[PDB]
Amino acid sequence: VPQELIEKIKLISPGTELRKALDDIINANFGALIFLVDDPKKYEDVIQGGFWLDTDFSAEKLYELSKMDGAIVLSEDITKIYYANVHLVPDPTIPTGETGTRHRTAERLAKQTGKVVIAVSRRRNIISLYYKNYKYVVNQVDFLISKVTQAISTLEKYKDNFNKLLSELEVLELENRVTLADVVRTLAKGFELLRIVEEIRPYIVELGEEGRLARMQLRELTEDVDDLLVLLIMDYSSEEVEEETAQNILQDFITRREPSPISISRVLGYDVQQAAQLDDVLVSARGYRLLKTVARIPLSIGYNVVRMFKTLDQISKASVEDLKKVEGIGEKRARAISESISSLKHRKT
Amino acid sequence: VPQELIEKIKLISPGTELRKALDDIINANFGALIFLVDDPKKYEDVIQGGFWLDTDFSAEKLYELSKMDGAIVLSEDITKIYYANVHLVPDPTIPTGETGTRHRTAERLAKQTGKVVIAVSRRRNIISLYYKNYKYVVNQVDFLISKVTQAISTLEKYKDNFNKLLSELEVLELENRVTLADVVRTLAKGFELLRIVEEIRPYIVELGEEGRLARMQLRELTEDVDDLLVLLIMDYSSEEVEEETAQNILQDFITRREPSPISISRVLGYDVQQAAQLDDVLVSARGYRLLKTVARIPLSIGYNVVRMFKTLDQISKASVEDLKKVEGIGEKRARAISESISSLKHRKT
Amino acid sequence: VPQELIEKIKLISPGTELRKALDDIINANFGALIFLVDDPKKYEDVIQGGFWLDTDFSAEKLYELSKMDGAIVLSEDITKIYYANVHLVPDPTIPTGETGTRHRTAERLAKQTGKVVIAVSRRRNIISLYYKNYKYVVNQVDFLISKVTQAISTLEKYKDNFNKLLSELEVLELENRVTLADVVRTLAKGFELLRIVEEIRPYIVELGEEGRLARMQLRELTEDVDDLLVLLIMDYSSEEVEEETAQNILQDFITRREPSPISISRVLGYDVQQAAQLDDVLVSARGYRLLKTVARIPLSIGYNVVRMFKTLDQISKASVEDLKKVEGIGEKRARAISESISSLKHRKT
Amino acid sequence: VPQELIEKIKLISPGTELRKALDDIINANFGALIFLVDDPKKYEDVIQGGFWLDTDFSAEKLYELSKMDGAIVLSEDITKIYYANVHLVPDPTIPTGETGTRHRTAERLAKQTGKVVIAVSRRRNIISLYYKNYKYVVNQVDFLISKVTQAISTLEKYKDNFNKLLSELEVLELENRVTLADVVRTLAKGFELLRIVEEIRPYIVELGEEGRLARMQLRELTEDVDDLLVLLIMDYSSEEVEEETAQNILQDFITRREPSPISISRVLGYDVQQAAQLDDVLVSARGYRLLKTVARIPLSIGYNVVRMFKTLDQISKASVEDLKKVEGIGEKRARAISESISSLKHRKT
Ligand SMILES: Nc1ncnc2c1ncn2[C@@H]1O[C@@H]2COP(=O)(O)O[C@H]3[C@@H](O)[C@H](n4cnc5c(N)ncnc54)O[C@@H]3COP(=O)(O)O[C@H]2[C@H]1O
Ligand SMILES: Nc1ncnc2c1ncn2[C@@H]1O[C@@H]2COP(=O)(O)O[C@H]3[C@@H](O)[C@H](n4cnc5c(N)ncnc54)O[C@@H]3COP(=O)(O)O[C@H]2[C@H]1O
Ligand SMILES: Nc1ncnc2c1ncn2[C@@H]1O[C@@H]2COP(=O)(O)O[C@H]3[C@@H](O)[C@H](n4cnc5c(N)ncnc54)O[C@@H]3COP(=O)(O)O[C@H]2[C@H]1O
Ligand SMILES: Nc1ncnc2c1ncn2[C@@H]1O[C@@H]2COP(=O)(O)O[C@H]3[C@@H](O)[C@H](n4cnc5c(N)ncnc54)O[C@@H]3COP(=O)(O)O[C@H]2[C@H]1O
Repeated sequence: VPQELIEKIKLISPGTELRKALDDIINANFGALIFLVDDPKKYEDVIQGGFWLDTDFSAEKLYELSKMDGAIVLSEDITKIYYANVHLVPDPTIPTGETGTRHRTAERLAKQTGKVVIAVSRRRNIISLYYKNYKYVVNQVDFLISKVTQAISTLEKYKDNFNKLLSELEVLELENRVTLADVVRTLAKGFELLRIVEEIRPYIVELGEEGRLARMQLRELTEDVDDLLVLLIMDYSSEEVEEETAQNILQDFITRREPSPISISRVLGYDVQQAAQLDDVLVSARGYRLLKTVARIPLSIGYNVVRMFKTLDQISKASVEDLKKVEGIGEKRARAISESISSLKHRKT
Repeated sequence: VPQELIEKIKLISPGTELRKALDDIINANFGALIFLVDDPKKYEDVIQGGFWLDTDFSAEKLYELSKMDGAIVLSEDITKIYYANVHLVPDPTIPTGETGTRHRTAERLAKQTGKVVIAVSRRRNIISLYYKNYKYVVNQVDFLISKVTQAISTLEKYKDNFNKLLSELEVLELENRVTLADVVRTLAKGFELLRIVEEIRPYIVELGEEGRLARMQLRELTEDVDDLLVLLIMDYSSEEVEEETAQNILQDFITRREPSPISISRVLGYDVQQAAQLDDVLVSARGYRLLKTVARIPLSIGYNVVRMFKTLDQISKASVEDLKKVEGIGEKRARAISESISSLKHRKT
Repeated sequence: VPQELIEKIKLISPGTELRKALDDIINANFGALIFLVDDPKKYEDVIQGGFWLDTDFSAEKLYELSKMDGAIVLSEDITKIYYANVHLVPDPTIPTGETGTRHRTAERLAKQTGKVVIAVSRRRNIISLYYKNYKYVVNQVDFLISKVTQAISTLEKYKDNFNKLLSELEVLELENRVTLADVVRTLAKGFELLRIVEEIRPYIVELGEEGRLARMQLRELTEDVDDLLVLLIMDYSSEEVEEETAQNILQDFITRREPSPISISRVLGYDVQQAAQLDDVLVSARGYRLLKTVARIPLSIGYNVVRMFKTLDQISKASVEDLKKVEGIGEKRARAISESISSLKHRKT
Repeated sequence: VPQELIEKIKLISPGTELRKALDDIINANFGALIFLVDDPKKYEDVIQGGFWLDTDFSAEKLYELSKMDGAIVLSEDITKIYYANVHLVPDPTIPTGETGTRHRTAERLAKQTGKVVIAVSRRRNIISLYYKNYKYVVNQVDFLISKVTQAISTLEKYKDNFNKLLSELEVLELENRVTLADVVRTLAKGFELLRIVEEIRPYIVELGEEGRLARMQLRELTEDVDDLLVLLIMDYSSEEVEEETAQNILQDFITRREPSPISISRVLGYDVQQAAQLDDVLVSARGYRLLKTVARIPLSIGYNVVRMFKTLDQISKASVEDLKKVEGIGEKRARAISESISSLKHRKT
């Protein structure tokens, strides 16, 4: 979705005085046909008749003005009301797939002037915004909150299965009994989870000020899933992988690549064709996840610890002194790794 | 519900251009009486007057056309609009239990031609689809999402009690202190849970594209309950039972047989009449559930392990070598069974 | 609420053909004034004019008939439609606090005949049912599901705090470190929880067939709270108390007595005035809760075990043989008590 | 928000007969312009024409009276209806930013008389209450329950992350491995959580009797978060802090100060500028949280225990006798501290 159009959809997002007026116009079954321009003079050929107002804009003035036939002309920044009750006359030969004279006039005029045109018909209750060759239908807040509420509810469900997989994987990690199947199942779920988010983002945006609580909900639910997934890929990929690299694999399984078990294991560096094979491939965490999250060791110094010990299993067998031989590890970060790792083995297994 | 009718209900499911038009017609309080046929000529006797259109179909064309009196005739695949404003004249002697001339004409005509007929009255806001001797009332999306949201909410509650029973049964399983009552209580709940799903499936289907999130929610909630229940029946039935057999018992307690404590224990091979008896019948898991789910041993090779050890208790007392004597168990699947079982005993008890 | 009136509210509960018609009448803004009697002849003095129908009842017939002025007369069992468009003439001197001629006529006539009278005004959308000196306003399904959904949601919250208290009390019970404060806090919460249920029951009832899922939700949420609370009172009351007695204390703290910390401890047999005192009163479970729920020992035989050991602490120190000396305890119920108790001490503490 | 205005908003809160009438007026699209005064005589100059009623007030009388043009005059306590159909004539020169003659008359008249004036336009469906120079727009119940339901839902999410942080911090506390970062992260979340509450309080208030369940939900969710947060600040602040002091820091991070990681640690007495520094600052709980909550030791006597041992670590190493040397600690409070602390170390780590 063009960012050029996003800045336009903002103009009529919940919270703006312009949207407040549109809502009143819809609820009042009045019609609306708004033309947004910066210099009316430059477009005096597509604007006929009506009344020249040139007054400050307000929701109430726009609402009252929409009680009349025709179009209203506003300054692009929505701070002025230039015309009212005018006859918009764009080129009739410009292509349009819209219905009704108001909408066909809207799209045509937007294309022609490269400006924004808003249309609201008395019959239906949708807000249609035309920019250039773009068309965006703005849904009512209640429809959006309905979809959003459902999505969030779906995410809770996914986040739950994710936590269960992750806590079970944790046990397998400490006991060094992890299989590729286990890792993939966890990654798969986390990928799916983040796709849901990406797919509802636009909905959140159309909510504007009414999207406040939904953003807060999403943030609590996906708080650290991304870092956790990147750390998982760094700990189980076939061969050493930099964080930046891992972040791309994540991004890639959220936009394009489908989180398929076989597909995920493949991109991780494991050559498999049969899904059943995964349960046979034994793997061992490198140790990044446990070093940054629990041991609170910066990923940068973690690279050194991994370099010298290779896996979490060897790191958990290391001693405070051994660890101290690592570049970036003093006495504090040494006991941190040690105690934190031993603590988890005693409590989770 | 006939599958022949399901393919028809799809024609007007949320997501289709045809339903989009019907919704606009309802919201606009216009009436509608649609006749779907492939060859108009063949039915020129039930079609009188109106205008011959023979144009491509579109939601907007149908919406506008419904502003006129009479019926609209469309091609069965909803890609053409043949007539508009016609007078449908089915045989008045065909039985009908409907009200109002529009609906009685609808059902009669559907019966007569064996074709689909849709009726929407200006007064009410329901979509009535007539096929042959079938009649399906399509509810609005908001009514469906309301029922569905409640059901899902009810399932969460059931899934919770299910997890609690299952985790407690787990403890009893490892400690080999399981009683028939325990197993039945768990099976009962899982059966109830899956019935809820089956009973709301039709609702999900009427939602069409608006059922996307509801399907995803249901899938996370019932992710593996079915396999888990089949494995429970295989581990506690009175005498050895094949998976296929277990799958039928499950299916049977989801469609016909009521998940009654006494009824479930009975079908499991235990002869009981008094509910209080269950707490007295001591039972021991065969070990399938723990072998496939935790040990990730294919059910097929599991049959061999069960054959040689009979119960989970004996399997947990077996050694890596002992297990290796089983057909299908090498060194990996041997340690898998061993370590996984011992791991659970140490963590859960 | 009189049970005599409950049987009347059923007549217009969601699911009945009569309510289906009323809903259509409300949605269509038609008015309604229904008089339910068994023998029209006996009331020919309060019924003037109109048309004598004496036909089978149906929602459609009632809906159509309500398009006319006046009242409709139906048989008490709603299987016949006697009159339509009649003028109901009850005694004008009968007291009534209602507004508008339709409602004042309704209440007056119900009082006079001791029969049921239903009124629906075109203006508002409520269903008013008059019986004798009773008046019941039936709310729409959407309003009910809204309140119910909130209550259920509130219960989840309470059930959560209840589980947390109960699981913590469990730890204190096994470790024999329970204080009166702990018990009261748990009882208090469970009492509150069940009050919520009692207070929303009427709402559930007004929902009729639309209350199906709400009943199922409530049942999962309050599944065994009552037995659990009775067992708590039996295990911590100041002196030995029979189950029946405990069940009355529960019932009493759900209807009359407010679940006050000081009030609860008082009724339990402990003489306290200051809330802060509770944290000082040391108490020890008798053992009923653990014997019936976990050990699955019938409350009747439990009385014997408690008799001989007094507290759970002594029971957990008892041996299989010791327990066998109890009337009703063989070898199975002996190991049951033993293993189950020791199992919990090892897992929870 | 002035408390003087709060007492006014109550007059039209859900549950009051006055609001019941307003709702009926809105649903009936009638207009309303109410003037509340105690002595009509004193204002006979702003009141012209209409009918002098001087009758008892009732929702039905007000509803019927609003069917006429003009304003209605009521006694300030809403127990009398003085005028109806009058012409309110406030000073036209009083400033007003309202639209339409009804609203401009409302605000002007409220300012002039310092009395309350209510306005409801036929077009829209909002209730505008004017007091002095204050203006309060009362939203419908459905809009409020929607926002509230979302907020509560958002809180659940926060309360969850809070519990997870707190339970993890618990482990670190017992193991005496707590870092400033850990404490701040937990405090931050709890602060955020309580802000949500404060920010939705006004919504709850506008709900009146329809806010009952929402208040109960909030109470279960935030049951003891405040005490828990105060105890956290007392246990980890840089230097000894009195409860009253801690309560102010809490209050301050809920109203003004933003719960910023760096900002929180700073106010706790730790001099830091870089967020990354927190993970390096080792800290140790004083022991208040564990003494009051678990050991149930009054905060007052806790001060003594902390005085003599300084930290929870030393308290957990203390013996029953050692503790007995503390002012306020006998044998019971001595074993309480001991057993409770050792119990937690054995179960959580
Ligand atoms: N060139 C044409 N070809 C066919 N029919 C024509 C027509 N011009 C006008 N009409 C018919 O007149 C109806 C109402 O015209 P109206 O100006 O009141 O009411 C109009 C007008 O206030 C506004 N509008 C449409 N186009 C406009 C334009 N180019 N400039 C300013 N306002 C416009 O939208 C309203 C409704 O449009 P809608 O099509 O639903 O309804 C149209 C249409 O059925
Ligand atoms: N044979 C008959 N017996 C008794 N009354 C008769 C009748 N024929 C017509 N009417 C009366 O005229 C009303 C409206 O006729 P209309 O054609 O405008 O408006 C009709 C028409 O546009 C459509 N419709 C009904 N039957 C149809 C058919 N066989 N073919 C095409 N359109 C039909 O549905 C609309 C409403 O039907 P509705 O019954 O509610 O309303 C009917 C009914 O009260
Ligand atoms: N004795 C009286 N005193 C003062 N005003 C009188 C009156 N009798 C009739 N009216 C006026 O006429 C209005 C409509 O009469 P209507 O018979 O059409 O329409 C009536 C009628 O169909 C029905 N209804 C009321 N009382 C009834 C009765 N005793 N028997 C049968 N139907 C009744 O309810 C409808 C609306 O009643 P609503 O009061 O809202 O509206 C009443 C009222 O304002
Ligand atoms: N001084 C003035 N300047 C410009 N226009 C004037 C005017 N006085 C009256 N009107 C026009 O007449 C409309 C309706 O007057 P109305 O008395 O029926 O119906 C009125 C009246 O019943 C009530 N209302 C307004 N001001 C009032 C006042 N000072 N005292 C009592 N009632 C008032 O609110 C209704 C609607 O007001 P609304 O402005 O929407 O609608 C107004 C407005 O467009």
